[PDB]
Amino acid sequence: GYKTCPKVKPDMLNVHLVPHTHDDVGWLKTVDQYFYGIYNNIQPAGVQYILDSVISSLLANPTRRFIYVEIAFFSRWWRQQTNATQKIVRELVRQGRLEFANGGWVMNDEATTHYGAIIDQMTLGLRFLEETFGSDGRPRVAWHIDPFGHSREQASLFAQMGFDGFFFGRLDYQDKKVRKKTLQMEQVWRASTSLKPPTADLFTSVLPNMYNPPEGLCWDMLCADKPVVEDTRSPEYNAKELVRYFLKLATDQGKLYRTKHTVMTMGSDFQYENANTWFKNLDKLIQLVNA
Amino acid sequence: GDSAPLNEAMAVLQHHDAVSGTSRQHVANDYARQLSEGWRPCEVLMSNALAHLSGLKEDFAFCRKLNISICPLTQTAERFQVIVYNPLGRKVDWMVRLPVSKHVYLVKDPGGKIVPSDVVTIPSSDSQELLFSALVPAVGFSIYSVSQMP
Amino acid sequence: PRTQFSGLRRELPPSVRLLTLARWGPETLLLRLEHQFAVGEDSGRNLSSPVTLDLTNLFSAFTITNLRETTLAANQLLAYASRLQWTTDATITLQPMEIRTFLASVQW
Amino acid sequence: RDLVIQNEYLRARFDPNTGLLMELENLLLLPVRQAFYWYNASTGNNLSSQASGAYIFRPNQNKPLFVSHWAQTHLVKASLVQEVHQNFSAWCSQVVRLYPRQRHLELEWTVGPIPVGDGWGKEVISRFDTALATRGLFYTDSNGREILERRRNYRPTWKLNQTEPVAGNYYPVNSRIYITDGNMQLTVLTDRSQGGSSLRDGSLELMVHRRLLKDDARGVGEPLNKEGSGLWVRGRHLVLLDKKETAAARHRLQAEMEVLAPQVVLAQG
Amino acid sequence: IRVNVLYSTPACYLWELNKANLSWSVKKDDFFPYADGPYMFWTGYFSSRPALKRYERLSYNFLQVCNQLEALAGP
Ligand SMILES: *[C@H]1O[C@H](CO)[C@@H](O[C@@H]2O[C@H](CO)[C@@H](O[C@@H]3O[C@H](CO[C@H]4O[C@H](CO[C@H]5O[C@H](CO)[C@@H](O)[C@H](O)[C@@H]5O[C@H]5O[C@H](CO)[C@@H](O)[C@H](O)[C@@H]5O)[C@@H](O)[C@H](O[C@H]5O[C@H](CO)[C@@H](O)[C@H](O)[C@@H]5O)[C@@H]4O)[C@@H](O)[C@H](O[C@H]4O[C@H](CO)[C@@H](O)[C@H](O)[C@@H]4O[C@H]4O[C@H](CO)[C@@H](O)[C@H](O)[C@@H]4O)[C@@H]3O)[C@H](O)[C@H]2NC(C)=O)[C@H](O)[C@H]1NC(C)=O
Ligand SMILES: *[C@@H]1O[C@H](CO)[C@@H](O[C@@H]2O[C@H](CO)[C@@H](O)[C@H](O)[C@H]2NC(C)=O)[C@H](O)[C@H]1NC(C)=O
Ligand SMILES: *[C@@H]1O[C@H](CO)[C@@H](O[C@@H]2O[C@H](CO)[C@@H](O)[C@H](O)[C@H]2NC(C)=O)[C@H](O)[C@H]1NC(C)=O
Ligand SMILES: *[C@@H]1O[C@H](CO)[C@@H](O[C@H]2O[C@H](CO)[C@@H](O)[C@H](O)[C@H]2NC(C)=O)[C@H](O)[C@H]1NC(C)=O
Ligand SMILES: *[C@@H]1O[C@H](CO)[C@@H](O)[C@H](O)[C@H]1NC(C)=O
Ligand SMILES: [Zn+2]
Repeated sequence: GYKTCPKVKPDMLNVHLVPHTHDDVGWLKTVDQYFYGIYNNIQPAGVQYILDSVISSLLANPTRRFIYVEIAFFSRWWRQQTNATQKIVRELVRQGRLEFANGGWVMNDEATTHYGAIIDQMTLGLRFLEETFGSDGRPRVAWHIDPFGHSREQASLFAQMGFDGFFFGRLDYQDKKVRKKTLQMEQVWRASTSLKPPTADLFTSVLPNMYNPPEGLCWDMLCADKPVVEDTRSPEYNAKELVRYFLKLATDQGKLYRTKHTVMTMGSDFQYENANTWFKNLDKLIQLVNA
Repeated sequence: GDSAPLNEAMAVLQHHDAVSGTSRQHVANDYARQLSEGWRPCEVLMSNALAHLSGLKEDFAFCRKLNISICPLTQTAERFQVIVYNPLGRKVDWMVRLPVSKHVYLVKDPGGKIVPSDVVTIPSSDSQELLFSALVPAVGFSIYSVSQMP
Repeated sequence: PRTQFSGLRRELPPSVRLLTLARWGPETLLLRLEHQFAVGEDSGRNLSSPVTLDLTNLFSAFTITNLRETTLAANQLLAYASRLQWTTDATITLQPMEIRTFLASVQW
Repeated sequence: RDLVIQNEYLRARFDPNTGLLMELENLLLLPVRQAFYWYNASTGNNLSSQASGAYIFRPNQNKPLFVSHWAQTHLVKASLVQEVHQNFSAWCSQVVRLYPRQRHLELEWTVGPIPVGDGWGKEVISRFDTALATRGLFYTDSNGREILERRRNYRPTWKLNQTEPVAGNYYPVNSRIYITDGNMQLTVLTDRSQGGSSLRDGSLELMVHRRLLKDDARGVGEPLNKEGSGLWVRGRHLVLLDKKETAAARHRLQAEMEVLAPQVVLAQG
Repeated sequence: IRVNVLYSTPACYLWELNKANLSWSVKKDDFFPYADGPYMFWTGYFSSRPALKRYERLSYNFLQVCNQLEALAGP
């Protein structure tokens, strides 16, 4: 959990790269088509491959971290694994190389859902994690990156479930504009006019670019951004310009948030199908910039 | 009898592209499909539950289309029962409305005493429904008996 | 042979709601009880005031043998849980809009 | 002699010239009018390519049209029920009911297959109109729990520049919505989550159904069209009238009787 | 200014925000209506697909009854 967190470098601006994959439990294809990767013509997406890769990529470099959110997809994949794999993965979670973000069976909507139904849904996901990974696989923050607006009750519900924070992508465009100008991207949300504080006080953070990589740093198999090339004798060399770009990109973003810390959501809808395209380049990225 | 399948489908529908109705037509069809298939194991569970709680011997049945005035049992049987379950933590005095044939029905409550009834007609469709008050205990149920007079 | 049933010995007071009654396991039920009124909705009948309830015998269908407090999603033991703090510039009692979750071992 | 239906707690009147609900009362009298109107869905204009769709709601006209200015009523007064059937159109009709000892008036609406043959996407609404001064404020429930106050064209958090007067004033209503002049309250309970808002004062409205023939460019890639069995839908709306100080307890308790309703199972014998 | 980039999770980023011991402003209202740009509001799905919306809120009432009965009986 928190006792597993990485080493921040005080008195410097810190950019937390958060690799992830927004897997819609149905949208343009069905749940089984998304899990298995059927009819990739409609949409290229197969979650069973995404989970396999992530794990490999995690065993490939102990520094790497990954957060997965939709329990309905994970739950399935899991029963599909061998005792060997399950023993391994449990260790990745134990030492926090694999972390769970929302914990719900799915990432529910906030405008048309019934508070009671939202709970059954959450309890169901958190239930699986609970008895599969114990305390070690319990989410600490809530992860609504795509819902279209947010209800005060949702915040109340998460607060009452023991979540410390809640991050999201979609908010009114005018609201966002003002928030970045007023350095108010993050604050505390009092979601109840009944419950006594801190009971319904959920910390809230408005992400930078919705939930997608900064323009030019998308390395999934679905993007076509130029990959990192270090060979100094090679014409495709872009390692230098790359770092020049990043640094400017980071200090620009820092100015929008109150602490020496900012997130960078590295991933989008159904990415990491081939987890390695992402991690290989990210590894170099972290090394070249901290260098 | 399994409540797991329905609890799971209700979770799925909680997605942000499901109940919000923001998914494609086929995904919207498969969503309803997962729900339909969760309703069966549950009424199986509900049958065993009741049989156990009331001892009643008859095979129960469910009327999923009350929604549009359709229920084979209440529009064909001459003698049948109505088990009304109440999930609220207090008593309910709720109105029952079942589709019947063009006859007169007599309604008896849990005790056996004749309770007020009334066959109402559905305008323009010229089909009708049997009506009566059903007093149900909190977290409980009541079983009324019905018979079409000759 | 059993025309009418009820699961309670004494019904819930109007300001309370049986949120969840469920089978958590073999001899374990999941129970949630919320206070359906928010501060101000007293409507002249002190319906928004706190309420205290006894859980021993509330239910007749079964008997509660063990009880254990929980967080809303039932994945942590409320007494063993905690959240980060933030500076901004039996008998269970319920306050307006409070939902309490319990895992109780039972016997039928 | 006007068209009337009653029971112990309430009495509803219908306008002789129209067949529409004209007056509701507690045996608090309240002149309320109800009717179905539709919004001519937008496919875009010089102001923006945007079009109404599965996600987005954009009327190319801020003023809805009457699905019909009057309704053909058929009185049915039974020993156990009192209902006024209303026929507004081939794809729109409603039944207004009052059952034994029930504190609310039941409005069961059926918005049949919306005619899109005119080539115009439509978004239907049931709108209640009254004179009770609400000052642009109205209330909505958040996922069926606490209630948040809403103001026409206003934002608690910033200084809003309204771009759509109708659209930017719609909020999710999952169980209820209400408008009070501080003295008497009119509340509406739903059987499913819907959209709604108080566009003109003393008025209210929920969205029953919508059918658009043009995608709204957000991902789905298909117009909320061809829903099949869903083309034809039927739902209920529970109208509640009481003084502001007594309203709360009633909508809370009935709202719960609405979601955790009784289940019926039959057995032959 | 200096920059340090690293792998991280939303939870660790939150731990650092806490460690800073700051004082944050308070939010007391919902985030509706959502609008990603002028003339376009995501307020139409509040009613999109009435049938399904009702089918689900009904399955809820049903699952509940199902749950309560499984609890009262002791198989
Ligand atoms: C009042 O209240 C109502 C709620 O109570 C409310 O909602 C309606 O509720 C009713 C029930 O209460 C709902 O009815 C059920 O609906 C289910 C869903 O039906 C739709 O989806 C089916 C499957 O769709 C997939 O597969 C099709 C082919 O197989 C494709 O054509 C689809 O495109 C879709 O494909 C996708 O998914 C596939 C995986 O599933 C995937 O491989 C593929 O690639 C792709 O991704 C369809 O079959 C079904 O179509 C039928 O009906 C339409 C009408 O629109 C016709 O055009 C079709 O020709 C066809 O007849 C729909 O698209 C149903 O599955 C469910 O059926 C079962 O139950 C009913 C009774 O409840 C039985 O009569 C029936 O026999 C079924 O039982 C079968 O299955 C069971 C277990 O499920 C089994 O035990 C038994 O043997 C049997 O085989 C039922 O009909 C209804 O959906 C709700 N409507 C809405 C709009 O939500 C209603 O609105 C309210 N009324 C008012 C107010 O007006
Ligand atoms: C409401 O009244 C209308 C009359 O316009 C009914 O619709 C007509 O019904 C007749 C016979 O049922 C059809 O031949 C017409 O074509 C219908 N009108 C149309 C579609 O143009 C309608 O059935 C009534 N609705 C009710 C009371 O449910
Ligand atoms: C209210 O919204 C409108 C549109 O978003 C703003 O006016 C537009 O501003 C752009 C450039 O900023 C112009 O090119 C358009 O011509 C304007 N639209 C029209 C037709 O007037 C407006 O600025 C907003 N309100 C304010 C002043 O903040
Ligand atoms: C509803 O919208 C339609 C579509 O804009 C209005 O008619 C329009 O569509 C016609 C073809 O379908 C165009 O040829 C017309 O130019 C256009 N009308 C206008 C705005 O000039 C229609 O009038 C609207 N319906 C009502 C009665 O409000
Ligand atoms: C893990 O796999 C082994 C086969 O090697 C199996 O016997 C064992 O039961 C599995 N885990 C369990 C259920 O203990
Ligand atoms: Zn999504």
